[PDB]
Amino acid sequence: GCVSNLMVCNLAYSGKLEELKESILADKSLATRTDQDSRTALHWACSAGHTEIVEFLLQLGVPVNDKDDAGWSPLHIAASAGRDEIVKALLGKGAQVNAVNQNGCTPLHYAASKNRHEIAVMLLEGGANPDAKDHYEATAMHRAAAKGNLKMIHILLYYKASTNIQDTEGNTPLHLACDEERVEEAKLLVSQGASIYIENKEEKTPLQVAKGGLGLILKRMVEG
Amino acid sequence: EVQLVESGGSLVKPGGSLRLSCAASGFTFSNYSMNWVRQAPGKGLEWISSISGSSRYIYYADFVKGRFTISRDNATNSLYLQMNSLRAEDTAVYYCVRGVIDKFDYWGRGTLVTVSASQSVLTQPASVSGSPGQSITISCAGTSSDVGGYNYVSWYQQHPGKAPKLMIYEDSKRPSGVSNRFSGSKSGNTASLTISGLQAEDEADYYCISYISSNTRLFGGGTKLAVL
Repeated sequence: GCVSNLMVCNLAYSGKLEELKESILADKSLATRTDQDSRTALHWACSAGHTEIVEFLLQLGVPVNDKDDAGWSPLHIAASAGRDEIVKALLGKGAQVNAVNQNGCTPLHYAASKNRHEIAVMLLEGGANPDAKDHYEATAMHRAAAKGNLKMIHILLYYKASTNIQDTEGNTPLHLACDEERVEEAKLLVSQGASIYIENKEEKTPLQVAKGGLGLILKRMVEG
Repeated sequence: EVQLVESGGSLVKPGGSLRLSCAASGFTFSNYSMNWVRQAPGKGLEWISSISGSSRYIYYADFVKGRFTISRDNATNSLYLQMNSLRAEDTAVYYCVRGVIDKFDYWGRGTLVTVSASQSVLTQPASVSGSPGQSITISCAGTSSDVGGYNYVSWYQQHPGKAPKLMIYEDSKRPSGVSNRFSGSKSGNTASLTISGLQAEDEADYYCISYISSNTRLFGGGTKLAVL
């Protein structure tokens, strides 16, 4: 359901291209009219993933980097919602890959946590900083690790994301993988540089927060 | 339609130095990681080098050791490979390949390099006798360093003189446009491709590739599938 108080934002959300075209034909300014959250038709089109509508808006020359009241840009919205083709179009029209919202998150953070593989590759090929830290000092790798997104970790590693960045609690992605008992993800991380010796702010290493026999599994890998 | 055309493949005396080129079209070249993969006669698919869209990230297989250098020009949609000091073990068909991680989705017809003048790390069966309509399985075996639960095996199909096709990647996932008669799985240090209801068009060569990291792609020696 769409919460926008604007008719035009609702048209964009429900994918009514023709009706939207008529509205905007009747009043050009509607293309960039902001609702109660400073979202325009573009934000809402990205959310619902209506590619043709985004394409139309873009060719009208609407701004593509304006943030809503929560700091979310169209790219943030498209990446989170998993809108492959829209992300591609946005990046093609100069969307800022490293834009942050009020939480300090880039579009990559959401791609990574939500397991948007194609979008992640797009963002990273587009120059996204893999080590970008949000206001919790967490990286995309933290998200991928916690959720147990193996493929996403491989992607991030190919683009040279660090495995040992500590968040605000002092946890590395390995701490998170171990706590959620994400076994294969934890092995991968270790096999590619993640330290089993780094302590969080409770002075625990990733082995000490590991559940099941995961601690010993990782200890073996490193220490035999 | 996506097209990759390799050129520059010739015969050259050992010690010589070649330069391969690839003309790309049918997609946004600049947005894609590109690769060079070579295949010696009878041998498997050996990944050589990859380069990111922006040229920021470049990787080489261990054997390269400075002898090869990949480059690209997004402006003119072309990929290059500078090969120095050509040994005889370099004799192969060199393919230009689009893809990242384990997903090598587009290959060119390849260009042949001949140097005029020790098995594969992963182990496949040489031959597989199939009977139309039945069901067969090709195995890909390695050590615990080669095939694991936290990395991927991919399967590639190849007909005589044709661009290799990606059948399976990520152990078990298959690209759109590929028949569901093809499936893959893995147990311990061994991956298995399976085909059900064999065709005669299914008769071909099959190769496995274990993706370990950005600079490590292990390969099997190939498996000839004969459809009776």
